[PDB]
Amino acid sequence: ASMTGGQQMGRGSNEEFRPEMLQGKKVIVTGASKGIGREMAYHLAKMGAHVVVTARSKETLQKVVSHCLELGAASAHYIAGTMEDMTFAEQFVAQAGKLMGGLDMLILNHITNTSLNLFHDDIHHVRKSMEVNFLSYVVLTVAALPMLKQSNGSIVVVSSLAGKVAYPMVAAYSASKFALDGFFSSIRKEYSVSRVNVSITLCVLGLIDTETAMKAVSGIVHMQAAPKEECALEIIKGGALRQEEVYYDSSRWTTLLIRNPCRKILEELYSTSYNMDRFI
Amino acid sequence: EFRPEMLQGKKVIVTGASKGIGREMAYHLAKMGAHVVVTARSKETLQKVVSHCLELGAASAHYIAGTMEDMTFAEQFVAQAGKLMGGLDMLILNHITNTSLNLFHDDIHHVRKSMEVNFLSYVVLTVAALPMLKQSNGSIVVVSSLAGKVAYPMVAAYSASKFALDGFFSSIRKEYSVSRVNVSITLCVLGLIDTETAMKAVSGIVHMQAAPKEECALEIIKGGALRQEEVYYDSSRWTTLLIRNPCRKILEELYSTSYNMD
Ligand SMILES: NC(=O)c1ccc[n+]([C@@H]2O[C@H](COP(=O)([O-])OP(=O)(O)OC[C@H]3O[C@@H](n4cnc5c(N)ncnc54)[C@H](OP(=O)(O)O)[C@@H]3O)[C@@H](O)[C@H]2O)c1
Ligand SMILES: NC(=O)c1ccc[n+]([C@@H]2O[C@H](COP(=O)([O-])OP(=O)(O)OC[C@H]3O[C@@H](n4cnc5c(N)ncnc54)[C@H](OP(=O)(O)O)[C@@H]3O)[C@@H](O)[C@H]2O)c1
Ligand SMILES: CO[C@]12C[C@@H]3C[C@H](C1)[C@@](CC(=O)N1CC(O)C1)(c1ccc(F)cc1)[C@@H](C3)C2
Ligand SMILES: CO[C@]12C[C@@H]3C[C@H](C1)[C@@](CC(=O)N1CC(O)C1)(c1ccc(F)cc1)[C@@H](C3)C2
Repeated sequence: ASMTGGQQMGRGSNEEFRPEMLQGKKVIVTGASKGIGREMAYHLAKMGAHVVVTARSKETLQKVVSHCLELGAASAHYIAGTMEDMTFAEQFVAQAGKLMGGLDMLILNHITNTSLNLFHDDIHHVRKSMEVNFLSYVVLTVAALPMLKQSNGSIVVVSSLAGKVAYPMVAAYSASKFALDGFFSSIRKEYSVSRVNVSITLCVLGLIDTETAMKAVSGIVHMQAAPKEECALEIIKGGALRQEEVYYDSSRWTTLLIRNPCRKILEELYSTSYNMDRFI
Repeated sequence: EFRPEMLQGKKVIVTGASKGIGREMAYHLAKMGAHVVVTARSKETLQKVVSHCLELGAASAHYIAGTMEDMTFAEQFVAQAGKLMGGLDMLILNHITNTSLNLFHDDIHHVRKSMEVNFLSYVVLTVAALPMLKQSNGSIVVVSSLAGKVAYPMVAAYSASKFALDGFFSSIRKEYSVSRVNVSITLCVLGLIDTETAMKAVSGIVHMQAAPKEECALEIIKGGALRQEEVYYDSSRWTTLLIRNPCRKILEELYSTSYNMD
């Protein structure tokens, strides 16, 4: 270890993933007691990463930590709390960073509990969705950025197809997912001109076979679900490869149509329409 | 094809109407002979607007001053505006919290305030307005930006709030379609407009072609009156060519046969 040095990232490392890219990496996974988050903790553990998992339930988080250690995690810890509390979110990153002695990857995955319902007057669900699904991600990013700058790290943002296109019955949820794209795609452009070597990966997911999703869709929505294990891995890969966006859906037609080439062209056209020297 | 007659005698709310695009919309509506209720925080600028609206030919013109940071004011404002006009045909959501071009570092207060004013108040105003708009088979007009469709640096909080509007209003538009709620939703995607606020904020940063505020204000009204889902208004021909997302419309139509609704 003290007599060891070098790098895993060389020729083709921006295109071809290897589990060794995560060996010894310091990773935070939010909403990691169940679903996709837990699957990501498990994949990272198998890759020999140091992990700090979070969710509200300490009991479910203990089980994830124990299984992570069994799978071969370099180290595994949990810190339980609610992402409704901006003080907890801020404190959580400092404590997770202290446990690992730094941070390489921040995986933002938690959401507030949501169901399929038509919008009528539930402004409280709209506000809570914005607070938990979006604002806490911004707070976690602010708290994590100094450590990420030090490691030339990665931010992984778990979004949804409902964060790129419109679906009925998910108005509050969809607003919070669209907000993530607007926020994180803007700071990615800022990091580029400011030479902040921190990658940002927005993950656009279709229906995933998590217990929460399968229960919420039941009898309302009839779509093909994709497996949570492969989903979790595809998210990690995108983050390790520093890809701007990850798309994961069971339909081949979705993967074919989801990309927005015109958005990328437009953004390139505007890159020379603004003088930024004053901020850089 | 739009006709100014489409707005004659219509009951319209215009938010952030003390200046810029909002004031220009109030003026166009006044000339078309609509009943208008304008809002912003500045009493003295709203009074001037009301006066000029009356000189232009408005059926009636009123103002109610207050901050859209206050969700209670937003909710009560619609009830009082509706009482003044005896109903509501069009709700024009245009106000934003004061914003400047800056890199994002740690101003969570500006992120939260932008979400509250630019987005959450629009939802509160829509909830308060919907019973009257259902009665008139009315219209909701949402003023967004190109920063609400594509990424730009220095506007992270602002852009997140504009993207949130697209996600929220495009979802409820699908719900209104299947629920047979005859209330149209127009999302307006604007480029640089020659308002005093924008010209002052982009000074030394953006020179470019700034689209005139008067034509902008009319194009928003037209889209709303024509019940168009989206309005695009920019000075660049390349923008109008690339801004549309036909693949998004195709995907949404493909998923349309995946829901029950009953
Ligand atoms: N599954 C799908 O179909 C699907 C589709 C598209 C996108 N996605 C995205 O994928 C991510 C994971 O989804 P999932 O289906 O895996 O969810 P899930 O199985 O329901 O897990 C949600 C996680 O977040 C935690 N959580 C809930 N409320 C919280 C709060 N207030 N504060 C902190 N943590 C909280 C939960 O544990 P506690 O309750 O113990 O806190 C749990 O660990 C989400 O961002 C979701 O939007 C999922
Ligand atoms: N100008 C552009 O280049 C441009 C480009 C794209 C999109 N847009 C969109 O166009 C719309 C109008 O922009 P504009 O350029 O015309 O802006 P503007 O001239 O600065 O006017 C903003 C309006 O909002 C009001 N307002 C500000 N803070 C408020 C608060 N807390 N509560 C209630 N009202 C508040 C202002 O009045 P008070 O200060 O008196 O309250 C004013 O009437 C916005 O939605 C903006 O995003 C503009
Ligand atoms: C994790 O919790 C859930 C709770 C609700 C059901 C389900 C799981 C999901 C998944 C999701 O994000 N997408 C699949 C769509 O492809 C987008 C959904 C399901 C079908 C939709 F049409 C829209 C939204 C949202 C809303 C998030
Ligand atoms: C009304 O207040 C303003 C204050 C700030 C400057 C200016 C006017 C605007 C206008 C705007 O939304 N767009 C023009 C772009 O075409 C989108 C802007 C300017 C240059 C950008 F690169 C991005 C955003 C935002 C942010 C809104």
